[PDB]
Amino acid sequence: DFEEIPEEYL
Amino acid sequence: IVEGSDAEIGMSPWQVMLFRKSPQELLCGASLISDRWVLTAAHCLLYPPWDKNFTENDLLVRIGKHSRTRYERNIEKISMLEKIYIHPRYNWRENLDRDIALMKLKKPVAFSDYIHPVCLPDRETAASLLQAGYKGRVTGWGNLKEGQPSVLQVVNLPIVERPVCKDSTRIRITDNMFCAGYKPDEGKRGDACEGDSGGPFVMKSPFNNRWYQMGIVSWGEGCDRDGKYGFYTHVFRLKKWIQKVIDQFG
Amino acid sequence: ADCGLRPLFEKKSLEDKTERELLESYI
Ligand SMILES: N=C(N)c1ccc(CNC(=O)[C@@H]2CCCN2C(=O)CNC2CCCCCCC2)cc1
Ligand code: NA
Ligand code: NA
Repeated sequence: DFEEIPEEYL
Repeated sequence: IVEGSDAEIGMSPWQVMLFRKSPQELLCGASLISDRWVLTAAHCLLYPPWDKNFTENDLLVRIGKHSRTRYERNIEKISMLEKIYIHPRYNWRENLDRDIALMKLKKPVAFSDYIHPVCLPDRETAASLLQAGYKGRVTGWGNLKEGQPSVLQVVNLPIVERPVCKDSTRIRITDNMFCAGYKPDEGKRGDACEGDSGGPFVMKSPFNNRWYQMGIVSWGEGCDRDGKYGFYTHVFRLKKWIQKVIDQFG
Repeated sequence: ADCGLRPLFEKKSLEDKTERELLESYI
């Protein structure tokens, strides 16, 4: 369901 | 939230999303009370019956959000936990008494049109506004029905007289709790549901037009059932513990 | 200090669509 959070936040 | 409405943009700038890293998923509601401190329900981090006990590293904070699933580029800020503080006498074994917790952020978040802390009440604000029939507002990205919303939902609900609260349930209710909701006699309806947990029950002071967090979304039996009501942690009652933790861990 | 005042509402003196409902309940 959830869009990709930036991996910078891990 | 059931029988609620989409939030306006900038409506709940203190609304916070508890998000799981892996699998990436909404965990709970929560709220911004300072540029480094978020307020939530203890059961969001610790509920042994459901093998629930999160560590700081397992989680992320998402402030300034409106869309549930989207990564709101240039709007939301996503933060990390430096330490979790749970109320020492949170009662998860019986009735979720003192369902309250603090989360301290790694670095401060920056305030914006979409990001701003809510106030915590003074004894006098609470005495003034925590009255049967006065209404508060609950917000969250939880279940629409006892399904998933696209954006933040909002409902206004009247606070309910303690006897009624107690008479609605077999659970031992406490002074660290209040219930809210319409009666089945009142016509309108609406409630918090699964996923709204840790979200804020807020009221606007008619004395200084500021917004005050009076409750935390804690439990209920089903969602929006006739003659059932939402129960919320009484934030003022545990306020001494809140300032202690904050006073003790800067 | 600045708590509870929303940049997009109170700070600009705009009212959201249902906040009057709370007010009118503070009977
Ligand atoms: N206002 C509502 N309708 C509402 C309903 C549910 C929730 C979410 N919270 C929950 O689901 C909580 C967390 C752990 C077990 N919960 C329950 O709601 C479990 N059911 C009962 C309720 C009474 C107190 C605790 C003892 C066990 C039996 C939040 C809000
Ligand atoms: Na009862
Ligand atoms: Na109900």
